[PDB]
This record gives sequence, structure tokens and C-alpha cells, in this order.
Amino acid sequence: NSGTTCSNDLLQPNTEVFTDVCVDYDLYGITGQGIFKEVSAVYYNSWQNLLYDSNGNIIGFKDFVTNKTYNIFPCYAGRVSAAFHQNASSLALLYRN
Amino acid sequence: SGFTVKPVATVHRRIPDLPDCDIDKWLNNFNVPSPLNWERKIFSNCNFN
Amino acid sequence: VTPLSKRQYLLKFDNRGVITNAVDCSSSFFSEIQCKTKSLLPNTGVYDL
Amino acid sequence: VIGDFNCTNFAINDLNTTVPRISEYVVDVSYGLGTYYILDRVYLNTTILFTGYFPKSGANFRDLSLKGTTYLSTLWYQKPFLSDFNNGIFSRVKNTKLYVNKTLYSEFSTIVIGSVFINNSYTIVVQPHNGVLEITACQYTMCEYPHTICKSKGSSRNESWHFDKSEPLCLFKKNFTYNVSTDWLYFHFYQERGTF
Ligand SMILES: *[C@@H]1O[C@H](CO)[C@@H](O[C@@H]2O[C@H](CO)[C@@H](O)[C@H](O)[C@H]2NC(C)=O)[C@H](O)[C@H]1NC(C)=O
Ligand SMILES: *[C@@H]1O[C@H](CO)[C@@H](O[C@@H]2O[C@H](CO)[C@@H](O)[C@H](O)[C@H]2NC(C)=O)[C@H](O)[C@H]1NC(C)=O
Ligand SMILES: *[C@@H]1O[C@H](CO)[C@@H](O)[C@H](O)[C@H]1NC(C)=O
Ligand SMILES: *[C@@H]1O[C@H](CO)[C@@H](O)[C@H](O)[C@H]1NC(C)=O
Repeated sequence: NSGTTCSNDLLQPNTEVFTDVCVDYDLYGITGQGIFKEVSAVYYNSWQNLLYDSNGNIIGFKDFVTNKTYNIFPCYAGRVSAAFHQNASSLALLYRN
Repeated sequence: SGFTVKPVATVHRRIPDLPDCDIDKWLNNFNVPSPLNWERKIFSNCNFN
Repeated sequence: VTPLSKRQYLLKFDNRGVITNAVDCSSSFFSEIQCKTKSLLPNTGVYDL
Repeated sequence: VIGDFNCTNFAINDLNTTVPRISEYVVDVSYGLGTYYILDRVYLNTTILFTGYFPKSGANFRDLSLKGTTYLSTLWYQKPFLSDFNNGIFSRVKNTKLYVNKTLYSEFSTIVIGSVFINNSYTIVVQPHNGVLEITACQYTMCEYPHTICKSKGSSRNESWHFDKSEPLCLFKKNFTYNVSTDWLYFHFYQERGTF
């Protein structure tokens, strides 16, 4: 129970990545949730793995296992408008935009 | 209230600090020693599966 | 060898990620103006240092 | 005095014929020289403000290169050569080019950072090997007389700065490469909140 010769067999397995679905990620020490995509980036270097924003957000990343660049997008999180009348029993729903 | 969808799985990525031990490469060597000259090897500061 | 210090630097990036300009924000008054306006060539005006 | 073990004692002298020289070059961060890339992120067509450990513009350098011929003095392992790592250092190294039968070889001095430099603590050591760097940062047992020899046109002494029969325990181990035909190299070292 003391040393540095540990095994990554049961610690955390790597299986695959998912596309077009809001999923959680714990990439390179930073966590978040969102939807990934697939782009053709050429601005990555040997030591660069993330593409960051100018305000403190993540724009994309690159998986070193298969050498392809992605693009992380935030998924929908919004509210709905509901119109209601006193004499009525149901509601009128409106999803804006 | 807002509509926040839940994630379906978890995706993690990390870069390993120490290299792999490569125990299988040493255990599959073609020069099999005799019990009279058994071989000994020390492994430390590496990762193995 | 030269020492280091916790300072603030204005970094300019190109369309590929290569750093092209860096401003110390503490060398002269023009550097402070540039880092206050968050631009390499500030606009015409009167500022308080 | 850096270590505590007695690794070797062949030629021990006591002379004071060295002094750090102040360089004539001035730090110019106009075009990027002196600044470092951020952690493994990418910025595109933006202008940012970063609060970090940087050198001061309009400053002078100091040399700490030591070279000898089988003779080592006790004053070489003390101040001002054994400087203090207050918050960080930025170093410029000259790529010494040698030729052995019309074959290019590159080698420069090595750096060792630590706290007490004993086996009970960690110690970072960076040294090149013919165009290949080596960063270990392991709990090495270094003696108070560390040195390093040249592989090309070797010296009388032998490279002996640590005495460890088995590899001690540590967290990091990795090799790096660089162009052997360059002339100047740059290095940045610092720490923050216990992270080096
Ligand atoms: C880098 O960013 C600048 C600033 O947004 C871009 O300059 C703009 O370019 C568009 C398209 O040509 C023009 O309509 C704007 O008027 C420009 N604004 C300014 C302030 O110049 C520039 O195109 C970007 N470069 C790249 C390669 O995308
Ligand atoms: C980093 O490079 C050094 C130098 O090439 C490697 O050290 C060599 O290791 C082999 C294998 O044990 C020895 O046969 C050589 O004698 C070593 N050379 C020197 C100069 O020490 C080291 O193994 C490399 N490390 C990694 C992780 O690749
Ligand atoms: C939404 O549904 C469409 C239709 O099946 C599908 O193509 C898309 O991937 C879905 N998006 C998410 C985030 O579930
Ligand atoms: C990804 O690129 C790096 C650097 O070019 C290379 O070392 C590595 O083998 C590549 N991996 C794959 C799966 O192509």
C-alpha cells in the first residue's frame, strides 16, 4: 500500500468517445458537460492538447489515442413559456427559438 | 423551470507520467535460462496491466 | 540566469497560435495604456495612470 | 556543500579564482523572447492578459558556468554559486559545439534543484546527453561533490554525482529531444502553491 508501481487496469478504463449527445467529460484535469463534434484542425502542436477561449471557456480538444481533433459545444438548457386562462383547464406551451 | 438534460456516460483523458513496465517483453524472451543460472530482474517506477 | 516575478503580461496571438507581441504592462506609461485598453495600438484619449 | 555522502575524494583543493560576470544583453520581450506559452491550451486571433511568473524587462543576466581540469574547490559548491530559488528562474544556455573527427557533438552544463538535497526528499536534475534531455526529479542521494564529465574527449575524472545501487522512488520520469544544430536554448522554471 505504498509505492508508484500501480496498475491502470481497474483504475479507469478508456473505451471510446461519443458524438452528438450531451455527455460529461473529465478531460486533462478539467471537467464539464457538453456535445462533441468532429473538425479538421491543423493548429495543434506536439505539446498542445486543448483549444481554449479568450474568456475562460473550452472550445475544443484533441485525443492523442487516435490523433483527431474535436469541437465541444454546450447543449441546450432553457425554459418554456406557459399561457394560462382562468376558465380553461389546460395550458398553452411555447418553446422560444 | 429550465430543462437540463442529463449526461449519458463519462469520458476521461489523462497523460501517464511513468512509462510502461513491458514485463511481457522480458517474460517472452527467446533465451530461456536454466535453473542453474536463473535470471533476476528488478522493476520500479513504471505502470503495468 | 535571471530571476522571475509575478507580473501581468499582454500577449497577442495570430491566426495560428504563434505569439507575436508581448507587453510588460509595467515598463513605461505606454505599456500601461496598452494593457488598460487591452489593445496594441490604443485610441486617442486622456487616461489616468 | 549540497549533499552529505562521501562519494569520491581524488583531488580536493581550495582556491578562489572565479567570479560571476554580468552579461551585456538586455531582456527584450517585444517580439516574444522572455515569455512562455501557457499550459496545453491554444489561443487563436486573440489578445489576452496573463498574470504569471515572468522576468522583468530591462535587466541583466549572470553567468554560473563552472569548468575545471580534474580539480574541484570547496568554494565552488557555496554562495554565490549556490544561489537561492526564491520564486523562479529564466536561463539562456549556449549550445557548445565540438567536433570529433568531423562529427558534431552538443553538450552544456546541468542543473539541480532541491530543498535539502537528501535522500528523504525529492530533487530535480536536468542534464543533456548528445541532443537528448533527461528530467527525472527523483529522491537521489547526491554527495557534496557533484560533477559531470563529457562523453566526447572525456576528462580524467568520472561522472559521479549520485550513489544509488537501485533506482529510488519518485513520481516523474521522461526523456525529451531537441535540435542538435541550434546555438541558443531557453528554460523557465518556477513553482506555485506547491506545484512545480
Ligand atoms: C481576426 O480577428 C479580427 C477581429 O475580429 C478579424 O477582423 C475582422 O474581419 C472581418 C472579416 O474580414 C471584418 O468584417 C471585420 O471588419 C474585421 N474587424 C477588424 C476589427 O479588423 C480578422 O478577420 C480575424 N482573422 C481571421 C484569420 O479570422
Ligand atoms: C533517456 O535517455 C538516456 C540516455 O540515452 C537513457 O539512458 C540509457 O539507458 C539504457 C537502458 O538502460 C542504457 O543502456 C544506457 O547506458 C543509458 N545511457 C545513459 C547515458 O545513461 C534512458 O534510459 C532514457 N530514458 C527513457 C525513459 O527513455
Ligand atoms: C436529437 O435527436 C436527433 C434525432 O434523432 C438526433 O439526430 C440528435 O443526435 C439528438 N441530439 C441529442 C443531443 O440527443
Ligand atoms: C499521433 O501523433 C504523434 C506525433 O505526431 C505520434 O507520435 C503518434 O504516434 C500519433 N498517433 C497515432 C495513433 O497516429
